[PDB]
Amino acid sequence: AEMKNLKIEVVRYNPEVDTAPHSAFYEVPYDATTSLLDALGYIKDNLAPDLSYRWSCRMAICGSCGMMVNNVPKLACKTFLRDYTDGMKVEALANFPIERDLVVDMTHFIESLEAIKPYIIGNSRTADQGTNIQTPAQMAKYHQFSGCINCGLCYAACPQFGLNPEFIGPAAITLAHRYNEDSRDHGKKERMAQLNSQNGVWSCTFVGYCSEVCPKHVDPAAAIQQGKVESSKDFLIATLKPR
Amino acid sequence: TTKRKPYVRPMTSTWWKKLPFYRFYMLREGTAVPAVWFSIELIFGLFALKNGPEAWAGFVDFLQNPVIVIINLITLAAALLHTKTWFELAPKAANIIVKDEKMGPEPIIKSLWAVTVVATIVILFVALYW
Amino acid sequence: MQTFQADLAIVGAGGAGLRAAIAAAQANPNAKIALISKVYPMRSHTVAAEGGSAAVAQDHDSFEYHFHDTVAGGDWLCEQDVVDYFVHHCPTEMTQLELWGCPWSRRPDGSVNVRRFGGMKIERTWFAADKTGFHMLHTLFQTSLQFPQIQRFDEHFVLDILVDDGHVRGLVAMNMMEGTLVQIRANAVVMATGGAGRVYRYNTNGGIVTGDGMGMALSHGVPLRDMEFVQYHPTGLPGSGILMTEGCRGEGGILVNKNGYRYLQDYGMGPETPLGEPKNKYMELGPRDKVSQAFWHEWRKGNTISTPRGDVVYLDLRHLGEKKLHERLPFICELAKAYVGVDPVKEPIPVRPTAHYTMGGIETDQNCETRIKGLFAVGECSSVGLHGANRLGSNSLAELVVFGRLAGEQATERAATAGNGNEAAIEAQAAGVEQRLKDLVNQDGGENWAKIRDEMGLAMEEGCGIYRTPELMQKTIDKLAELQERFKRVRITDTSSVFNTDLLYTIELGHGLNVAECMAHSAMARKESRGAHQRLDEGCTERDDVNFLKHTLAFRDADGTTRLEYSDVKITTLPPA
Amino acid sequence: MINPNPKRSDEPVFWGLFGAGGMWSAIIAPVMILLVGILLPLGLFPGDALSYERVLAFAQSFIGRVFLFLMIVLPLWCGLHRMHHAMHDLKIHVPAGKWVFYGLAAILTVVTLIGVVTI
Ligand SMILES: *Cc1cc2c(cc1C)nc1c(=O)[nH]c(=O)nc-1n2C[C@H](O)[C@H](O)[C@H](O)COP(=O)(O)OP(=O)(O)OC[C@H]1O[C@@H](n2cnc3c(N)ncnc32)[C@H](O)[C@@H]1O
Ligand SMILES: CCCCCCCCCCCCOCCOCCOCCOCCOCCOCCOCCOCCO
Ligand SMILES: C[C@H](c1ccc(Cl)cc1)c1cc([N+](=O)[O-])cc([N+](=O)[O-])c1O
Ligand SMILES: O=C([O-])CC(=O)C(=O)O
Ligand code: SF4
Ligand code: F3S
Ligand code: FES
Repeated sequence: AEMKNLKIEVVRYNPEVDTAPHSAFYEVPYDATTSLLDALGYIKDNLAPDLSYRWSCRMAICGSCGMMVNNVPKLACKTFLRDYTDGMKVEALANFPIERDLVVDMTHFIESLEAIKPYIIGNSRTADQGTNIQTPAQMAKYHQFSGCINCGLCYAACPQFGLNPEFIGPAAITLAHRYNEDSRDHGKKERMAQLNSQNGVWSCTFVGYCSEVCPKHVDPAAAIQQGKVESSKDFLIATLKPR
Repeated sequence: TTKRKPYVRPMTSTWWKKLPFYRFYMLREGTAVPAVWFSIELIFGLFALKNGPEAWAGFVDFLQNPVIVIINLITLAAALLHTKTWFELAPKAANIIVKDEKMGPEPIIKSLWAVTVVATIVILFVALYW
Repeated sequence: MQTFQADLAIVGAGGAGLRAAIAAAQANPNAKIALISKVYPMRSHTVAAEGGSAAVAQDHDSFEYHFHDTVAGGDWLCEQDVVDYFVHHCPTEMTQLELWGCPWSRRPDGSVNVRRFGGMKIERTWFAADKTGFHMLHTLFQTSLQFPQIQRFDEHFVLDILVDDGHVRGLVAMNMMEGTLVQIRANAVVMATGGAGRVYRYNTNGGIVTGDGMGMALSHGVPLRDMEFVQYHPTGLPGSGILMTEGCRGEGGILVNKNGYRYLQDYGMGPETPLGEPKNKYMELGPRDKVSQAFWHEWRKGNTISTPRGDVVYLDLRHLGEKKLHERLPFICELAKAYVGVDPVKEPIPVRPTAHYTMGGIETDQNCETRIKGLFAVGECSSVGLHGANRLGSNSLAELVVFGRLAGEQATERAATAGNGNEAAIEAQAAGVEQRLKDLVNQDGGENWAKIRDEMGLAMEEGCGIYRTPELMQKTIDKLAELQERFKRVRITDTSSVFNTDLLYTIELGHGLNVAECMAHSAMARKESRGAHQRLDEGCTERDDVNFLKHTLAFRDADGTTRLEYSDVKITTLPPA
Repeated sequence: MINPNPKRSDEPVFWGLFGAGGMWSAIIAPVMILLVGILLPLGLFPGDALSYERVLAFAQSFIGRVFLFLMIVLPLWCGLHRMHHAMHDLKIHVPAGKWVFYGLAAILTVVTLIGVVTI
């Protein structure tokens, strides 16, 4: 048969030649099944081999795909040309330093994620005693918030992060909230410091866009707000603890 | 030395002017203005109330402007927009489990609106029927 | 090249890599572990697992049952002493992950729940909804953040290991962002790089499962064992090859042809079971291989449905129901909707067999150590001798944490009693790695790496598939040889330094070609039919425990030739009758 | 990288107020603007319901005093809090912003307090 073509605008950037990013255009064949990631592969294979980008799973579960499509943070592998017949412009995940083409520095994210101690803390139970007992009712408390694939789209969505790069971020906080709410963890105090910072939950003005773009419907926004409440409880307790 | 030159896009004061989602956010926060303006107005009235019927009639005259009547209509609009959006967001602060499922927001959103309704009625009654 | 001192260097942050790193930091609190990976740990392929991880749990079960299930499913090519250690250490590692936070689904009484996979009589697969891999890889990764001993080298592409006088002395990697080479020194290196599914045109794997780890051990005289056994999953989406978990069937999903006929009843998997109650061992829940082969037979008869993306059969799930679907198959549903535009509540999902798991891998003893002293391998890149000729469902993830821990401890000891080596030699090795890299960089010839990639995949698919003939397997071996010659005529037009993927993909491609040849030759020589390896030619269509109850060992000499050797299978309490 | 022992924030105090404030103005603010800003100046009310004498009668009552206070103040604490942050969102530099906005709030609060302990 005869496949249609879509003129895709990709914002390229080479730190060894370019002073600043600059658009490039590629004609790419496509059908009702063609995804952005598929497109990027085609370009690299036949049009411009120096096009660099991150990917792996191809099924929106690993989280390396993150990038901007018509100013909306999306996962390339869950973005389909069929929906951009009137134009498509691809740029590197917003609110992150562009390293090269579609690759950005995810360092802050990682450090942020690390800073909240995302791991069970303080439970002495050992393998030989069996596993903890946790009911569905208890798991429901954090379940949703455990589905973060660390894609970072929320950070490209949050305007507060773009204004305050020191903000630990939506994901980070949700991860933290995820452990705080796990009836098996006993290290909430080890995390509060960070959540209580001005660069913690309090840097969030509930713009709510993060939850809007989360490809895994984690609703980080809901986690932060809930965090604010816990942070506030913490503040009171601390004010009355002249001990 | 590194051959890496990390390009950092700048963030203008007009960032929210881009995407509708941001514009609506701004609008939502914009409600703060008419809200304080109304509080101020309430203070004018409060003190005119104290400076006798002479003054109170001057306050009522002000409210009859009708440019102030337009501003106050805008104020009511803004106020509702606030109630509407407030109710949507408030529930995201509670983490309630109903039988193994994290419920909300619908149930909460419904209650708040219910309470507003009864309140709007009870105040209108009180303020007018007696 | 800058250098880093470490007690042990772990290549690979997948399920296995991470478990190893943690076992090593808990063993020697003062250790300096260099955990390396070409992608941030959470992007490893373990994140994609959806079925589960096996571990005897129920009161009416026994490590013997799990033991027998493993050996039988492996068609007796399992190192029976290994399997025994395995089943005995599963319960511990799953429970331990539970302690580290992993949210396994629960029974109403708060105990963890288990379901059936791999055809096991007694259900013993622990699960996290149908996101099990995600929940393990992340639990592991995050758990590993509390150990300061573990110093990560995120997005670092290991180029080669350093060997001298039969002992490993570190490795050379490339800082992906910087484009600079680095030298990590260690007296124990653990390879946990995963399988090589990506040598197939259609597969369930992530773009990073290229078999780099295997390719490197091949370059150092270490052999890849049983590489002919490539496990295909009966239900994958056309084109993408994305996996539709066995779960769709365990919940009553059915497979039908263009006539709406549940064809599996005509291939010995009858009688048909009612839409309501699906039964293990029968119809859509029959022996993996038979279900995959049924497709092929249906295809010959002309009963498959032709689609733009290829011939398929239909995975019908409608009769499952909203609640059940969304309570046990939320992921599968979203995938289906997004890549094939199909609601598993309204329509049937188009599917077909897909290249999935790599049984073969770097040869290791019962402690995951290879022929090179100090060099270990664990995970899908290895071959502890646990899976035989066919891996058992939900046994791979279990393997990651059972043998990842082992590997970690053993490597720790192995580096503490390692003593020193010839510095000028070790350093000369690094110079070599660098020089070789330059050679590849300066290579010219106008051949596009990607077209070689495509051809390789097409070859593995045609010649080493579900059913093999000496005529086509040979055709594939002849192709791979050809593609090797072409590889030397490839030009890497991107000479940049910051995150140059053109170069990295090309290297990866090299490893695949090497690993693909091991697989093809391994299969062509195995003149029998065992587990995943099925041949149609006369005198080979059956299992031969007289002449082939042995492992295939594939070595690659410096002349580029792939030579085979065979070793015996350790039997203990279950002889092959 | 990221500071290991960051200074705790004091936001939970203004956020706490703004909270109660937003909620009060969400439930009672619409009806009040109706009465005062529309019904009253348009006579749209029965008899002498909103007449000087009646309003004063109310405003001077205990409950009326408490209600007028909260109805003026709570919204302030919410609104000013928001304008404060709006300054940042808009990238408008405001010296001693905190003192400005929360100060104004406190001042007006006091002013209001005096007004209801009655002129
Ligand atoms: C593909 C797949 C496999 C799978 C599954 C579902 C899918 C879609 N579901 C399973 C299930 O439900 N139950 C189960 O028992 N097994 C299941 N599998 C198989 C199993 O998950 C895999 O075999 C296993 O996850 C493999 O894990 P492993 O630890 O061996 O490693 P990895 O996750 O594949 O990651 C490899 C790491 O090594 C690094 N790497 C690779 N090359 C390099 C180089 N050259 N330099 C530096 N680092 C390297 C990768 O970055 C990665 O971290
Ligand atoms: C009558 C007008 C009074 C003004 C009231 C304004 C109060 C608003 C308080 C806002 C305080 C903001 O803190 C600003 C400093 O920047 C640092 C931020 O990190 C937090 C530091 O801790 C805060 C220190 O401010 C403490 C406020 O103490 C209350 C003021 O008492 C004033 C009494 O005036 C009466 C004397 O004539
Ligand atoms: C979630 C939190 C909140 C506050 C007050 C109450 Cl009474 C209930 C919830 C909250 C809500 C909103 N909101 O617009 O609905 C905004 C912010 N904020 O910081 O901007 C915020 O922190
Ligand atoms: O794919 C599945 O859901 C189960 C299986 O065979 C594997 O363990 O990989
Ligand atoms: S919260 Fe959602 S956007 Fe944010 S990283 Fe996690 S998965 Fe991605
Ligand atoms: S967009 Fe940013 S402001 Fe809060 S709601 Fe999400 S973290
Ligand atoms: S490739 Fe995994 S998120 Fe797209």
